[PDB]
Amino acid sequence: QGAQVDCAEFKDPKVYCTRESNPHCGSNGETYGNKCAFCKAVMKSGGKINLKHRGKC
Repeated sequence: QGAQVDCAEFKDPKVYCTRESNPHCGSNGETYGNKCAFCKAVMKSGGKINLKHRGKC
């Protein structure tokens, strides 16, 4: 595979949260707005809640 899009990995930070970071379908049933917001949610959930589609699902 050679790695995937991991969340915590860009928490240096130097990446602005909650405005501009591209839309994406998260594996549950929702088109998440920013990557930070998706990441913040990923932390809670359960276990492995990766993205798949860009934009709408």
